[PDB]
Amino acid sequence: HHENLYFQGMGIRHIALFRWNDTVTPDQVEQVITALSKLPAAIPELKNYAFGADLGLAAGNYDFAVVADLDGEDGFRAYQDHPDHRAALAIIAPMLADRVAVQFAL
Amino acid sequence: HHENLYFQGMGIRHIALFRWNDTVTPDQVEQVITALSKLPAAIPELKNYAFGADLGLAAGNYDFAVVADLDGEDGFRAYQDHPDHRAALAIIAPMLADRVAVQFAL
Ligand SMILES: O=[N+]([O-])c1ccccc1
Ligand SMILES: O=[N+]([O-])c1ccccc1
Ligand SMILES: [Cl-]
Ligand SMILES: [Cl-]
Repeated sequence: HHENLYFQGMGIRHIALFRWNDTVTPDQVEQVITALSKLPAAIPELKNYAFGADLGLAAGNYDFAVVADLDGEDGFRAYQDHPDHRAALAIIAPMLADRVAVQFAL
Repeated sequence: HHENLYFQGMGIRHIALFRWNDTVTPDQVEQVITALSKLPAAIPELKNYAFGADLGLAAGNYDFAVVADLDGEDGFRAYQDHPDHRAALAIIAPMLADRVAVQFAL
């Protein structure tokens, strides 16, 4: 919920889409929401993020999206390596049937 | 490249990630960029969009992302039905090895 961004170098939009496995319960999705909200890896290079559960509007969709806007490849690497981020990946990993990602220049 | 948004109802972030088939050439990706830029289905409910090719930063990523922020399910449906949108889907469809999508509440 922000609010104009300013990148010093190349702005990178990271996206990951998740498809849950059979293991996953609504409370676990709530856990993922809590984790993404409190472990955001909010380094200065992370300018904006958004995430949420699929709204059920299209047959065949995946279940969940996370988007993170990062200032530069150095920003992106620092984000990947940040402890918050490794803790969040850890929470999600056992829940995944699939994950597809792209990073593009914003 | 905008710039604070205002939704009258529920803001919906649509995301689609594409994985090209063997058919696809760099010039065709350029065609997709041109199409998404000139056929955006820019109804009043479409508040913001972004799209681009994957930057090659992570082994196993998909090839291309499009993101569209829509005001309400009525916005989302009007967008799906807009001629620009049907023309863009038409261009992309033959190029796809896979497509994964989510819509979430922004
Ligand atoms: O890319 N990811 O899979 C991801 C990104 C941010 C937080 C947790 C997971
Ligand atoms: O969701 N999509 O596949 C899509 C969205 C917008 C423009 C073209 C294709
Ligand atoms: Cl943080
Ligand atoms: Cl338009």
